[PDB]
Amino acid sequence: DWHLFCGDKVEILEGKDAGKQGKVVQVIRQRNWVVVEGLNTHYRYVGKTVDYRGTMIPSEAPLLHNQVKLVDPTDRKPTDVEWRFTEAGERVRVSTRSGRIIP
Amino acid sequence: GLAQRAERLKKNVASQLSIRKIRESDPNFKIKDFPEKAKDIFIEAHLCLNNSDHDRLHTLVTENCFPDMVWDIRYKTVRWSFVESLEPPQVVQVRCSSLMNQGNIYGQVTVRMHTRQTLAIYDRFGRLMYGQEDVPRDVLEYVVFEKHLVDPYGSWRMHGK
Amino acid sequence: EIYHCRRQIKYSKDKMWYLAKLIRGMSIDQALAQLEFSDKKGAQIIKEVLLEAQDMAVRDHNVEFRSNLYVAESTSGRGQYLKRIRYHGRGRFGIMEKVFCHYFVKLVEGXXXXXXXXXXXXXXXXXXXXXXXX
Amino acid sequence: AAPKNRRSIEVNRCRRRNPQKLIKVKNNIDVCPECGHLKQKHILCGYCXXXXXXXXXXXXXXXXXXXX
Ligand SMILES: [Zn+2]
Repeated sequence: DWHLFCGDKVEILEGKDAGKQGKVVQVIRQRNWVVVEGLNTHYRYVGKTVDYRGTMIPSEAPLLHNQVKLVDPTDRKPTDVEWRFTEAGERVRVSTRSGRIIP
Repeated sequence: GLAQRAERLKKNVASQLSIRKIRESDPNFKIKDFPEKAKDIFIEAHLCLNNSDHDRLHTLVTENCFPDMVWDIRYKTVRWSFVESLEPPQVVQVRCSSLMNQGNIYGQVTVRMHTRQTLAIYDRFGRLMYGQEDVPRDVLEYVVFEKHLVDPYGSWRMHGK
Repeated sequence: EIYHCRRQIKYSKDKMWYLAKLIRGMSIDQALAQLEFSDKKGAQIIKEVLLEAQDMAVRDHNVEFRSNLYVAESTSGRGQYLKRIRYHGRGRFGIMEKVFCHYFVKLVEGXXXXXXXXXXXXXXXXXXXXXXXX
Repeated sequence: AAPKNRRSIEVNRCRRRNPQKLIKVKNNIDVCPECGHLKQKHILCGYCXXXXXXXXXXXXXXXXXXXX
């Protein structure tokens, strides 16, 4: 029973970035957090000493999974996850609102 | 003078090609509304340089061309300097050119303006004076406004030169 | 003010303090020449510290005149100690403590002014007449 | 023998500072008549001489290698 997986479009209900929607680049289960595309912009330093040119690049800092919710392919609204077995004889996770299959 | 410039902006190959890219991709935009809005963002930019606001400068104003001026102002912070600048006036607003990139969904528009700048700099405790107070310098500037397309919000971010 | 510091360097603090008090109050040039021709282990190190302090003074503070720089303060602190085993006779071991010194240099602009001159007759005739009236 | 009691700070300071006079500072500094570099008094320069002594050593080694 897991919540968020890599590649899905998700919504944020909490924080400075709350309300924005975006795909997930990477999911780490060690620190329990997710990374949303083009979200929570922070400064990163990649320098070049020989070329004398330092380069500062924006990057997406990992966000807590509790502040992030999945988006249903049909309803398009943010919703909680539920585990069900469809009539096709499959084990799947679907929205608590509609019957659309998330996977 | 202004008419010839306008003809060089509208009727020239590369420029009108970039305009074609914009209009075809996003018909909801407008060419004539660009210089004034970019002017406003420029004023806000200089005001951010004066008020020393890093967040708004990074998010709104500059993208990837910032670390030069940022390291400048932050080194000025290391030397503990007070930077006070004012640049309200404007004479003639005319854009320069445009350069775009397809694959990375990137864009740039070079725009030049005429502004009267007043730059005053104080240093540390001993008040080491750099620049001049209340002196209307005449400055001609070239700023390239970049456009990037993401899902949550459109990105308009200036580039100093 | 221009500050410069060096830590985790291993030298005798009491010995470095000798060359530390040497350049205290003295101007940059005289201190440079001194430390250059001074004979000790601290001479080279404090010379490096001074040179770096001058480089930082010129580059960071953008000082107009280098002659307006002098040494206002210099101090030597003590860092961590490395405990080593010194083998002695009759199966006894002594503890050899390897010391450390943290060198701190504080520079202030302007011409250096130090007066150690004190008139004996004036000070006596004043302090005695003021103590007899109190 | 062994110390009777631990030394106080005052005695230590007065002993380690005043009589030794720290390091007495005289003027050893003089300008080189040739290159104008600052060097020690009553002594040859360390700039225009060490390089010429190394060039004279290389010339003596080259002459000794050419003569052999
Ligand atoms: Zn010489």
